[PDB]
Amino acid sequence: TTALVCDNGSGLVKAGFAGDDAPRAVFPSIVGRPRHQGVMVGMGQKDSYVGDEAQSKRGILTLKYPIEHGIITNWDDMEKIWHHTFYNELRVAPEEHPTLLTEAPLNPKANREKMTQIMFETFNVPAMYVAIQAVLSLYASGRTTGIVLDSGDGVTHNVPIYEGYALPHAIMRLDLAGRDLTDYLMKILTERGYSFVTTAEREIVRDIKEKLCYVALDFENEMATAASSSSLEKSYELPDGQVITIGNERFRCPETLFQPSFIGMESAGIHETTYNSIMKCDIDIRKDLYANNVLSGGTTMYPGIADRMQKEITALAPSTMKIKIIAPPERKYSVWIGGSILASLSTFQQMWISKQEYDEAGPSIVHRKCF
Amino acid sequence: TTALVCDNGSGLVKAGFAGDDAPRAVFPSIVGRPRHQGVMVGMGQKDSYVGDEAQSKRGILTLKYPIEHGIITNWDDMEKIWHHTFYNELRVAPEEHPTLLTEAPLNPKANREKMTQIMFETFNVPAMYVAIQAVLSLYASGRTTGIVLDSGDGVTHNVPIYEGYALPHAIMRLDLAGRDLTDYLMKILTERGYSFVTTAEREIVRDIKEKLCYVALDFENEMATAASSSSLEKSYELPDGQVITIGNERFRCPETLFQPSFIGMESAGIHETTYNSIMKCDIDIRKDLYANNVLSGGTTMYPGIADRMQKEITALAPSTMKIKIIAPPERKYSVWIGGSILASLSTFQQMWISKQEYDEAGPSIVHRKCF
Amino acid sequence: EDADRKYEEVARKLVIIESDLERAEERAELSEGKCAELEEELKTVTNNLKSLEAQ
Amino acid sequence: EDADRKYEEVARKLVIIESDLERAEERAELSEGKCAELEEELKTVTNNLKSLEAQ
Ligand SMILES: Nc1ncnc2c1ncn2[C@@H]1O[C@H](COP(=O)(O)OP(=O)(O)O)[C@@H](O)[C@H]1O
Ligand SMILES: Nc1ncnc2c1ncn2[C@@H]1O[C@H](COP(=O)(O)OP(=O)(O)O)[C@@H](O)[C@H]1O
Repeated sequence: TTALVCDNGSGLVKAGFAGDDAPRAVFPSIVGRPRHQGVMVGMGQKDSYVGDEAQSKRGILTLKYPIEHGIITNWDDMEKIWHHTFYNELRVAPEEHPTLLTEAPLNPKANREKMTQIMFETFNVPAMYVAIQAVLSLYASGRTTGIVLDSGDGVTHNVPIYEGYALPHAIMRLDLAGRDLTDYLMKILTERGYSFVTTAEREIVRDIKEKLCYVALDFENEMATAASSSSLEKSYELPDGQVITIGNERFRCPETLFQPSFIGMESAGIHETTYNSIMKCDIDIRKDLYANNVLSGGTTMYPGIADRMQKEITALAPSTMKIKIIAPPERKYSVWIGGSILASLSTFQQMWISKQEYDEAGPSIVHRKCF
Repeated sequence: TTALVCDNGSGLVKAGFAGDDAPRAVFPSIVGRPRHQGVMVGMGQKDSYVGDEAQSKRGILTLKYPIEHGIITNWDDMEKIWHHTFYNELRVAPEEHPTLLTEAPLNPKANREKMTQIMFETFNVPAMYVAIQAVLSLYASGRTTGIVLDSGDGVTHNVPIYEGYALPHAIMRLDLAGRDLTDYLMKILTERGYSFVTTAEREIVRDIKEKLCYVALDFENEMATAASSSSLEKSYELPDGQVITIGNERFRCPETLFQPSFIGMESAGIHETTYNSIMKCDIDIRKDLYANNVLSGGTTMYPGIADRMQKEITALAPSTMKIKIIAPPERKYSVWIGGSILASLSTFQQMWISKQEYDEAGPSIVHRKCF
Repeated sequence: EDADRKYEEVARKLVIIESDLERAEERAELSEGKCAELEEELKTVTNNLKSLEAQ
Repeated sequence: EDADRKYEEVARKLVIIESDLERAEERAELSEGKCAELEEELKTVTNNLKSLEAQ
């Protein structure tokens, strides 16, 4: 028997089998519904497209995300997403496969409980288990000690771990992520006359961000050089034309991660919440944590983010300490890699939540020692 | 003449005149600054709101406390708070008024030294004195022996006193207090779906705590009760509607006082620290100390805390001793009341630190026998 | 809220006072038993003393 | 109004339990006083008997 590893996240579902090097099914977690009339009789069109199919018909659908900030807010849409993942992208019968799911730290309890209730009643899996994303990042990184910064698409968090013991009082969670960066980039593109208002134009803006944005090493000097020269201007070709020219908002967008006041948040940047989690930990492990600062998730994929975060954390920490930032090239999939590793471990086979345990104890079995 | 009794603490400045029955001015010790830009010209916006004014503009300010755990970290902010207390809340000129200040046991020495230096150079008071927050509680309680547990908002401490002699080697200090209980409640409210992140929603959470939290007599039985029934759930009304309902969380928050492992601290509970401070003292005074447990400060104000503490410390002490817990209804102001009594005493008029004495000896005169 | 706070406070008091009563009764019965042991020990020692008191 | 009812009933129960505990405490005082006197008397009579048997 094999276990499935479904890493949902907020905006990119990626699933596969336990024991592979990568997910075999990566698609956006969107559910589209047609918003126009529909004239051709006999077209036999459907009522809701999910996944990558909804990306080809953006000009006709209104796109919803069923997961806002880690939290699932539309259970019907999420059930559709899971059905698509099981039957159309993977082509497996979920009644004969254990399933490992992930979630972010410090979410509501009903999210997790309703998740397992769905997975047992509707999809009828034999076993299941929910894992923290940062722990799986640390498995895939090849470490057992380090502070992991997992910037996804809805939520960012730090989780310090030492020798396999997680320090729950030092976990930080921040609701600034790729979706907020996309909204900020849409808002500041209007300074040059481009306007993207539709949910289908949000995707165009996301592709722009992924392809052109980067983190500046020195924000003020980059602003000065963009004001003076014109060597930063880069062009992008929309699905039609009118190539858009992007100047300093190439790096003003991801700078929101280090200055969350740009989008009117009160909190501090990711470098500063990382340092604060460190100083929140004990004193005997701070050196190892400084030396094992692990990045993962898609929002950590900008060019220059590792160097920027090292500069900031080095300016913060004492001078006698060597700061190191681990940023693999397969960061975007680290949670899935770690999930596959963990589910393939033979020690883990006693940690699943079997269906009989659930039937006898209710969905409360999930927060129990069966974590 | 008249003397001023200013009880700073951390989280509530409360001042007044010596010889009064209660503080005249009680307001939070916060200093807010506007974090948005301001469009209406002619508003004549000021740049920093101190005190109770800052609580009305929470929505647009960022609030900072200038006192973290007893110690002062922002001397400019503390100077603003003192100026506000003297001129706007009390409306008196500090040139003709001796001032009695208080601090907690076992603080840095420069804290008290610089407090003195400010009170003489900046405000030009004629005299001053710094008292310990637990001795004043014992004054106001009408005792002359007893062990006092003064749990404020930044620091908790025990000070055993017998016949007016304090035993410094048995003084305990614990940095767990109301601010950490507020942070723990902010954290555990998340598991129900409510998120308070701003420094201005910290105040909403503090009001929730004050109004709804209580100490369970038996933690495990109350946990089972909350699991089974739903008679514990009370609802709170946020500043904009959206009533929230909290159940289990009502007694999990102040239980952190008796199990500091909830917030990752290694220390022992309040009851165990009190008992250890007892057993630290001589053997001849332990009976009176058992009979005179005096609680003071705002964090000792939860419903059921006296009963719980008596039960725990009774399980600890030998079975032949009479344990009593002195919990007046005006606990929160005991330090100020005792300070007023002490400053109005006649034998005390020789204990002030005069201004000429200071000009003679420097700020070192404070720790000196002119204490 | 008035009535609710009043009754919850008095219910707290009820639980704590009945708690007091239980172990009060328990330790009372224990003191009674120990007093019975003192009684029987006293009778026996006085019997030994009177029997020895003949000479 | 139901809270008024149950507050009255718990005030009555409160007074009754107070009376029970008060008399139990008086009983504990009398039993411990008898215990003290009886232990002292045992010690004294065992002193007398050990002296007499030492003879
Ligand atoms: N090369 C890249 N540069 C910048 N941002 C990226 C890049 N690739 C992906 N992203 C951002 O990462 C987000 C997806 O992150 P992901 O790892 O899928 O998190 P989740 O799985 O929780 O949705 C997208 O919103 C996208 O904007
Ligand atoms: N009724 C109450 N129940 C629980 N906590 C309270 C209550 N009233 C005040 N507090 C807490 O007490 C703290 C204030 O304590 P205080 O005596 O003012 O210390 P300080 O003067 O050092 O600030 C606040 O953080 C508040 O959360």
